[PDB]
Amino acid sequence: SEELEKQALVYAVQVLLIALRAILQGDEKLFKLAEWAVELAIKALQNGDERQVQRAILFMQAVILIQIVKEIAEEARKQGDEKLFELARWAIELAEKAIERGDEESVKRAILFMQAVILIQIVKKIAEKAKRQGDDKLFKLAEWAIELAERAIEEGDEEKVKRAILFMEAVILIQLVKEIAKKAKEQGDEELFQRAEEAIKDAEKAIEEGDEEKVKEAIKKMKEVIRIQERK
Amino acid sequence: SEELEKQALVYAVQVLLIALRAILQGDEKLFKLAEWAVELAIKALQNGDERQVQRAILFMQAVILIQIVKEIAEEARKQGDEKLFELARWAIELAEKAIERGDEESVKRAILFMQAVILIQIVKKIAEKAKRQGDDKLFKLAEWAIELAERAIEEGDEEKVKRAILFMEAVILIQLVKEIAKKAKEQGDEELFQRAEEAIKDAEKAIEEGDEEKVKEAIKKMKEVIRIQERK
Amino acid sequence: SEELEKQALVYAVQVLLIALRAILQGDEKLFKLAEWAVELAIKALQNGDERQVQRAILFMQAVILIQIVKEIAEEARKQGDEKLFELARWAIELAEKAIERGDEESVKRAILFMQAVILIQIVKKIAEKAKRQGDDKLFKLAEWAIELAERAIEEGDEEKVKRAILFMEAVILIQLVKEIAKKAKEQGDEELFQRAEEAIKDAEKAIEEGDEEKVKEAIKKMKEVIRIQERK
Repeated sequence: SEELEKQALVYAVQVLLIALRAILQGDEKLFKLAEWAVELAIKALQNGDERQVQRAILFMQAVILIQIVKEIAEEARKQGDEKLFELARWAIELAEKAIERGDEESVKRAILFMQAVILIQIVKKIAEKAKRQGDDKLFKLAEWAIELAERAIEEGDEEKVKRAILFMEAVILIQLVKEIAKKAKEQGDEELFQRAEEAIKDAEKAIEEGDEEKVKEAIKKMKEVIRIQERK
Repeated sequence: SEELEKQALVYAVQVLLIALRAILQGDEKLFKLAEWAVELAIKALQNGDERQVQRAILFMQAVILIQIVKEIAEEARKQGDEKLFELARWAIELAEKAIERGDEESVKRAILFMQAVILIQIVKKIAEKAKRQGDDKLFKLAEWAIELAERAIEEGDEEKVKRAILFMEAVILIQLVKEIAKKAKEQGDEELFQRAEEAIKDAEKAIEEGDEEKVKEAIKKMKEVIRIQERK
Repeated sequence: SEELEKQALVYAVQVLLIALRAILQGDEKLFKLAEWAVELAIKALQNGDERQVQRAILFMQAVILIQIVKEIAEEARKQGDEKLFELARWAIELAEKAIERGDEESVKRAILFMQAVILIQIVKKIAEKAKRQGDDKLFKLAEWAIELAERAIEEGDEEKVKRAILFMEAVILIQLVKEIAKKAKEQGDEELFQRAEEAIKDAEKAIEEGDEEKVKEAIKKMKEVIRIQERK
């Protein structure tokens, strides 16, 4: 499909902006990695080859993710999160190594680690906003999810980081569905408030059992409540 | 459509060259604006939305226009046109702010100002082309179009400035309709020398008439003289 | 959905990487050449013209080839090869001139010369490979191809150079078909062992330099041995 090559071109220009940032921040590793990924994308494009674009898109994704987690690591070092700094710094070095190595599935591994680190940055902000609002039950959930995802990165288990991304994702969506339930009380619309309340509890209780399976069901039923707010 | 996304990619690569020129011509404000517009374009493409890609194309147009008017402002600064320098500088700063603000309606305003300034640079050159050539009288008309577009910014009238672009555009059209008009000795440009003269005379009086109903018609009928030359 | 404009878009990003390198090595000549080619490509694409893209694709190829032959000249300065350095330096200068003007007839000329210079870098390595492992043929052949390709470039001859590349390529393909015959002893196969040996001599015996007709045939019969292994 003429769609895989369009992202190969779009991600190439996207990584090119990162290469300009590497030109103006003094970094040579980031510039060379960015050039490497964009060059691989071009070499994939020039033959009308489909598997080479999947590989080069994975490399461009890893370069963009390195750029994101590098600034997130700087943000964590600035804001006094020395542990999140080391976890991001670790995932950054592992991604850089995997790209220098050329191991396609190890980049997939490192890309997953960077996704969890970014999700930890998000759940931390949601947890701190939840404590700002005085909630100690979503706070317990969000804190239990970050403290379970970081422990998983401390071990480097690829299938335990995937499990922790599941919980973190549901905790992020509980925020949305809880705001929607709060606003579904203002119009008088109870067909949106019941649906949101059912998705909140069935996701919170899913994390209460901590079952890898019941969070997936909660995610789809949470999706069928966010879907309704996305209609209007 | 697909043609809109290829235009977004072409303008993206086009603005990136401008960002490359910013490193070697000394401007860093231009680099940030270029990075901003290209980032919005890339992420606009990555979601396939029709208004936001049109929006990012409008912003990339504004960044390119800033680059053009910046070279025009320096050229006016060099050639002792401090008045054209300040109007270009004003349209440049308003464009930068309109993008910095994110107000699309302010970007359209500033983009309109930048094109009008660019048209002022051109209509001045047709007057200078008259200095290169002999004298066809007129000349005050081109000056009347240049100095009325300049006055147009002093009021910022919404039902104006486009009118001044209209006059400047027709004065720019004097260039084409007369270049072909020169070729008419014994062969007499296919004998349709009258049609160029009919477009010349009925436009000369039209710009003096200050009309906005039929001067557009005169502009299109000058193009129907260019149309036949566009075949050969 | 046509495809040549996608080739122009890929080459644009490819030349942009070279333009990033020109920004950081102090070289502005390459930046101007890169800017010229990419701008010509961008403005050709934005109106859907096909002939202008064929031109711009030819020019972007010349800018990339300039980047390749410039680093080859840099490599030649280190290893003390004044002959390859000056031939590369000449092939670069004519391309730079041809791009600066926009002359299509000189770009084709300069691209061909850059093709021969790069092929001389390759045949040099194949000649040294034959000398290392005690070869009584290839050793003389590869050296004779180098000494005749340099002969054509030393003159700036557009016509006589269009002949030495044939031998250089055939000497390069003898390497491949000899590797295939050597591996056709290792695999246990019989359809790649007889015919690869059949293709080797048909190129080796084609030592007839005044042949100028069957060197293409030897290339095609080597293509009829190498290409089939490219399936699996």
